[PDB]
Amino acid sequence: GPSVFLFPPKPKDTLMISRTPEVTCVVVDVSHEDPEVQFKWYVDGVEVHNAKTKPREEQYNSTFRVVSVLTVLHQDWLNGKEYKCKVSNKALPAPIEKTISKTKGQPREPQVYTLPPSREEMTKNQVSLTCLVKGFYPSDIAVEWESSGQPENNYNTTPPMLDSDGSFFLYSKLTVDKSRWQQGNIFSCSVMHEALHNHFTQKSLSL
Amino acid sequence: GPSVFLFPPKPKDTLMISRTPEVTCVVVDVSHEDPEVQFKWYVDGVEVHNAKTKPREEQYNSTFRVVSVLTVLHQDWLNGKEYKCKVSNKALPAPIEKTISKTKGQPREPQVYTLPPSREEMTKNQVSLTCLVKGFYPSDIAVEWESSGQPENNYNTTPPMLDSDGSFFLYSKLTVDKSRWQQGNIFSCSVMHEALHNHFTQKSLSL
Ligand SMILES: *[C@@H]1O[C@H](CO[C@@H]2O[C@@H](C)[C@@H](O)[C@@H](O)[C@@H]2O)[C@@H](O[C@@H]2O[C@H](CO)[C@@H](O[C@@H]3O[C@H](CO[C@H]4O[C@H](CO)[C@@H](O)[C@H](O)[C@@H]4O[C@@H]4O[C@H](CO)[C@@H](O)[C@H](O)[C@H]4NC(C)=O)[C@@H](O)[C@H](O[C@H]4O[C@H](CO)[C@@H](O)[C@H](O)[C@@H]4O[C@@H]4O[C@H](CO)[C@@H](O)[C@H](O)[C@H]4NC(C)=O)[C@@H]3O)[C@H](O)[C@H]2NC(C)=O)[C@H](O)[C@H]1NC(C)=O
Ligand SMILES: *[C@@H]1O[C@H](CO[C@@H]2O[C@@H](C)[C@@H](O)[C@@H](O)[C@@H]2O)[C@@H](O[C@@H]2O[C@H](CO)[C@@H](O[C@@H]3O[C@H](CO[C@H]4O[C@H](CO)[C@@H](O)[C@H](O)[C@@H]4O[C@@H]4O[C@H](CO)[C@@H](O)[C@H](O)[C@H]4NC(C)=O)[C@@H](O)[C@H](O[C@H]4O[C@H](CO)[C@@H](O)[C@H](O)[C@@H]4O[C@@H]4O[C@H](CO)[C@@H](O)[C@H](O)[C@H]4NC(C)=O)[C@@H]3O)[C@H](O)[C@H]2NC(C)=O)[C@H](O)[C@H]1NC(C)=O
Repeated sequence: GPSVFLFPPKPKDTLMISRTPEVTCVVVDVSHEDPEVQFKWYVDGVEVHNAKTKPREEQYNSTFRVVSVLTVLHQDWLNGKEYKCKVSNKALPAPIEKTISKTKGQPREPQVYTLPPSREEMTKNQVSLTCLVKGFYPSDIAVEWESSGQPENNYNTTPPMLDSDGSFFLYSKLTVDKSRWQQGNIFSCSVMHEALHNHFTQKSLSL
Repeated sequence: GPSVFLFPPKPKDTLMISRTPEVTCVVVDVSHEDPEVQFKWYVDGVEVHNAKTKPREEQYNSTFRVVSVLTVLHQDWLNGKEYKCKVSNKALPAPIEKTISKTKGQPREPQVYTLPPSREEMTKNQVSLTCLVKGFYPSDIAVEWESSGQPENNYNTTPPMLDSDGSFFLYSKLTVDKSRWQQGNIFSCSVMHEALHNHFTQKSLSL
């Protein structure tokens, strides 16, 4: 039979009133022998009906795929409400069911530290600048880099990972050409997360 | 139905002969009535016979997991020989087969740098020493922390991260306490990797 996938809102959508956070329920591998798919949404037990269900799109398997999308309220998601996608189809013996939410626990405030490049990286052409983010819970974050109010292109950010305390941490490595660091250009690590004041902090690094 | 995964040896294991690099074939969702499970292992198309089907256990899934591990040689796995776990079963339609190998690509030597604690981490009790390993390929790697010969225990390690130049990087956060740093203890990041001379180097860090 068919398979269901329940996708959450990207982190930054739930921290800015500017954005629109949503949950996407996706049914894949729907057949022509009955491609009637029915969506029932529930938040925290009680069913909602404010979901927008796109029409079936057949794929190149020769299989149908249906996407229902439910907008959330930022406070709802951050107050840890559970969202149930329920999928009905006359093939399936029993309706498939999915619950989703942010990961249960107590919010823990991240601590950001910026580390200048190691002295030995001076002998190369492009030095690495480091942003360490520690002690945050849950793990959905957002990290990136700006220099003079404008984003920096060349940085990779490692995923979050469970520390010994049960909270998370990460690093992001921004690679700049040796000159821009030498001159004293100020660089800037910004992070977004529920347990920050106004969901935003930023620390800067410069020679 | 019987689903098959096949996991490669541990990085540390292939770079030091003291250890036993092993390829571990794992079958899942094996149901009581047909659990004979064959295994046959092949190397570069041929076949050798130094396998060892270990014992089993049981999850809350009404099913068990047979697990067979094969001993490998350190100069064959690192030379990119393909490894094949045929898993014959009558519960299965047919012989589900699988094949793994070391990732191909000219190995590249890792860059190892040691990041001392940011000034503003000094407010709080514990301090976090950073180690940055970057520019390595393939992604298999092992990092460890030690002080004056004995291994440190309070560290964590990011997974390899694919950068931009097709190299990988990673970080390591060894948490050392207040005064061990501040007194003058030397801490050391040790990296083991395919392309390192003697598959191992080390980098120090004192205040
Ligand atoms: C026939 O084809 C169809 C259609 O596919 C398309 O058309 C064909 C013709 C080909 O061209 C295809 O190449 C083409 O893609 C196939 O349909 C596919 O079906 C598979 C399932 O067999 C689905 O795989 C799952 O993928 C999800 C993640 O999917 C995201 O990322 C994809 C690429 O990165 C992207 O293509 C998807 O659209 C989707 O993208 C996200 O979409 C949301 C909603 O809009 C959006 O908000 C996101 O921003 C967006 N993200 C990105 C990056 O784009 C993955 O989660 C699944 O893995 C889980 O399940 C596995 C077991 O099923 C398990 O082994 C994994 O380890 C993992 O397990 C999960 O683990 C997590 C924690 O890690 C846990 O929380 C979960 O509980 C656990 N899961 C379970 C079930 O327990 C899975 O890999 C494809 O999405 C789907 N393709 C598309 C395009 O949707 C079909 O299979 C083909 N059939 C045959 C027989 O050939
Ligand atoms: C009944 O229970 C068992 C046991 O599960 C455990 O207990 C149950 C009861 C629950 O409590 C679970 O929460 C718990 O996990 C169930 O068995 C599980 O089955 C699922 C899928 O059905 C497996 O997911 C796969 O995961 C592997 C990686 O698994 C490692 O990590 C797991 C956790 O992260 C860990 O639990 C495993 O033990 C395993 O650990 C490894 O063990 C070996 C042993 O020697 C060791 O050497 C390793 O070092 C060690 N590693 C770690 C990190 O621990 C993953 O490989 C699979 O993903 C591939 O395949 C998917 C499709 O099957 C696909 O979605 C993925 O994207 C990915 O696809 C591959 O991608 C590559 C490149 O990306 C591509 O080239 C391939 O073509 C592609 N292959 C495809 C598409 O097929 C997969 O996600 C669980 O691991 C497994 N758990 C255990 C413990 O075995 C069982 O399913 C249950 N039955 C029912 C009916 O529910």
